Amino acid sequence: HLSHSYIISLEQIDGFAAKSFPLCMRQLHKSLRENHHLRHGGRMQYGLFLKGIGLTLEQALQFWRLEFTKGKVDSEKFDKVYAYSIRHNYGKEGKRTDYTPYSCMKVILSNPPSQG
Amino acid sequence: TGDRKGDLYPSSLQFYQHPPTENISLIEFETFAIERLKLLKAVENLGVSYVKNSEEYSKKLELELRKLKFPYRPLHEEISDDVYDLRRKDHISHFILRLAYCQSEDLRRWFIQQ
Amino acid sequence: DCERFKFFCPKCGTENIYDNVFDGSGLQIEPGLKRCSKPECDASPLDYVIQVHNKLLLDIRRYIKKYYSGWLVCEEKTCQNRTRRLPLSFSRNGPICQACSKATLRSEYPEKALYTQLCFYRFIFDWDYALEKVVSEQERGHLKKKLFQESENQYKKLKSTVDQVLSRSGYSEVNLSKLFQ
Amino acid sequence: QKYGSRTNRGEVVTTYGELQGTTWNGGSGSNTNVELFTSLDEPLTKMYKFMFQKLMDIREVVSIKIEELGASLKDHFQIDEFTSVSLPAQETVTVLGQIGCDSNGKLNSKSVILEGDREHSAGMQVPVDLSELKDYSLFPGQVVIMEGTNSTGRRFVPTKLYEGVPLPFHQPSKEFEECPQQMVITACGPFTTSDTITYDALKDLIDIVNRDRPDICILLGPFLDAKHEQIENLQLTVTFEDVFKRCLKMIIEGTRPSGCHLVIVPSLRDVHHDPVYPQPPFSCFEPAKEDKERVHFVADPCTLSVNGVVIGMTSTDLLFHMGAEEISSSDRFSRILRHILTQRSYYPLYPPNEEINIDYEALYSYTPMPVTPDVFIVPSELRYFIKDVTGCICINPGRLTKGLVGGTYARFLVKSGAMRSTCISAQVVRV
RNA sequence: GGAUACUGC
Ligand code: SF4
Ligand SMILES: [Mg+2]
Ligand SMILES: [Zn+2]
Ligand SMILES: [Zn+2]
Repeated sequence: HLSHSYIISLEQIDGFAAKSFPLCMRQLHKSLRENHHLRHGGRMQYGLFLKGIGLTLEQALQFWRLEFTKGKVDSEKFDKVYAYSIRHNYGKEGKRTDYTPYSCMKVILSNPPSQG
Repeated sequence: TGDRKGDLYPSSLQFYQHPPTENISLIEFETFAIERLKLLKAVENLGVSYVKNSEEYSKKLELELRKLKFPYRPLHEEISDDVYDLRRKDHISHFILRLAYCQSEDLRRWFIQQ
Repeated sequence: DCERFKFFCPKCGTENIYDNVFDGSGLQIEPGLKRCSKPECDASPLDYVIQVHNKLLLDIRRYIKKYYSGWLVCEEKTCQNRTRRLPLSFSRNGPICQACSKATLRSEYPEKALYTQLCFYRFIFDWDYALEKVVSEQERGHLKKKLFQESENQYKKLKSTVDQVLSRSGYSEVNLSKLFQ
Repeated sequence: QKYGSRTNRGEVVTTYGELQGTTWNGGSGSNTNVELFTSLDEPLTKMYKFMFQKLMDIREVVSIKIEELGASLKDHFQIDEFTSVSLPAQETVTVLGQIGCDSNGKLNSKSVILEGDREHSAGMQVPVDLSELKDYSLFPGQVVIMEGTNSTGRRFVPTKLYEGVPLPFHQPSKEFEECPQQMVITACGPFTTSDTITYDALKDLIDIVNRDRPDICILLGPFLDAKHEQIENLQLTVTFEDVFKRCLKMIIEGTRPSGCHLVIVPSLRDVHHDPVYPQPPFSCFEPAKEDKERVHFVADPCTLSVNGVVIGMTSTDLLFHMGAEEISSSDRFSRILRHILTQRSYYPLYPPNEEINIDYEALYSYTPMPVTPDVFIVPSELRYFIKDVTGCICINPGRLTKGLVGGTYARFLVKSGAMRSTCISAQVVRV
């Protein structure tokens, strides 16, 4: 503990969800906080949106880790699986492209949601 | 060279190659560790605040080294006991901090920089 | 988790709890052993420093006795077996509790606890450390003058006792050869 | 008040050996040679770092104690093989172990367990059923060899309990054949009355020493009792070290006329000394140049050689500690003393009593009894006595002060090669 | 959400 010897914020995101978030993101956030888990489409959409608002790679990683850990899953499982997706949304791996946030046209014409 | 000294500390600057072999006290261990942590934190703060070639940087770093009693200036007199003590401090403290700053890559980088 | 130093005033008999070298803030800060905790009491514990020394030695004896009592408790919540006897049957983690035969016996008062208690008793009498770390700037200036030299000397003498005790503890020499190889 | 007006001054409360005159005289330590018994193991003569015991180290020390005593007993008894205590045994098997209590209370015949060593039993325990044993005497921490059967694999039933084997006595060299008989006065603390800090009993004893001029004076602690009512309630106006220094100065300077070798043994009740057993010698007092050769600051326990006579001594109240735990089938003190001698340790009780702090590495290194002592000084809160246990003269001189009233001391005469009658005479006398 | 591998039992 020698290194720790005396000699945008995640918390406000919820606040934003009250007013600024468009109804799509409001619904996604409500479901996420209700169940601490999102199917793939929701993960992609919400991750891209939180990238758009400005949540940095470290910030987004922390937020997703904290939110998913409550879903009764192993902590290491998150780094094993979802870390690559989170990195890719920010153009960190693979083709390494700064993927832009979904446009309303894409969201309307993107994968059609189903039950769940 | 009063009682238990030697040629173990010829020069002020050293590459910290040979680990210490002495038996020190727990109080000495803690004092040396904390003192060198203060020195390194002062180095980091002055590096952030000032340009390392600046005269303000040099003055403040000399003040900190004097306050914590670390070797910073040569002495063309001889190896005086007090000087020996200071050098011993430096040599042990460094390795103690090595033990403190080798667990994580981040920490390692920080240590190296300072 | 360390017990604080309890001293009963000889005059008024009120308990004084000491947890730091200095008490108060700003220019109203003075060493703890300068004035009694009872406003109506004018007795200065610094006057009865022989009694403070004796109480310190008695407390150190009490803590050493607690450590050497060697009380062990089972780590299992559903067993919590408490024994003085250390069994020779060991698992990889330590002594095996002979009540349930499935959990480890942990020391009720480990060596670290005693070491930290002695270090705390040294801390509550470390004038120089308190001045450098605990005390603020204006408070340090107010305390680094005369009118406190006698208190400083008495505090140094009291810290000498805890230092002497700690010098005899194996939890007081660090072999740097074993660390760096 | 009560002590100063006593009427039984000088009364001989107990006697043993050759009858002597009403007055005892010594050689003033003229032809006297006092040293620590030179055995294979080095003695405890300086402080050792303590307060750091690893449970593994305690396990190792206890296990090696059991193993070593069992090896000696196996060689002595020509036992073929030891068997694991825990394993079932339909036929009779010989098992080595140490006794203990299945609970935290005091041992009784229905709460006895035998714990084996690491070599033969992996440290496993087994309950013991003493229904088939006709005669026994067991205390916790006692290393025993038993023949028995374990039909259920869950309860060992001893049928024979092997007796203890004391160490051989010392064979003195002829260097001290021509030395005269030596007089030893032994006293144990407390030295002051419960309500005083003036050391009146100590002054009376010093007067007795100067009057009789003994060759050795063995003073056992406490010298500044921790249980003294003044000490506990913090009524002392001077530091503990100062009171102890005053007491030691009184003892040493007051004995100058007698020229008597002083042997000072610390006690666990010494409020000013390190609370650990084996206790290192006192080191806070530097005798003047004229008393350096006379004062011997020894450790607790101590094995002393006096012109070839081996005297064992301990300040610890061994008899009180073991009497509270010893269980027998049917003299109790003689049994406990024989147990101490046969276990070959100055503190064989495990777990110890609540009033003693034991560092087990130091216990292993400095509590083995080198030989069976010619005289064994064992002060106790129990009644004074002079007993002959297996040829060793065990002396309990009581304590110099018993509460508000004066206590007792002991005086004995020792000569190497006398008649085995190394103890010519011994007497417990009143102060 | 998908795709590519190959271990096990
Ligand atoms: S997808 Fe576009 S139009 Fe539909 S709710 Fe979200 S922001 Fe509004
Ligand atoms: Mg999935
Ligand atoms: Zn008061
Ligand atoms: Zn248990």
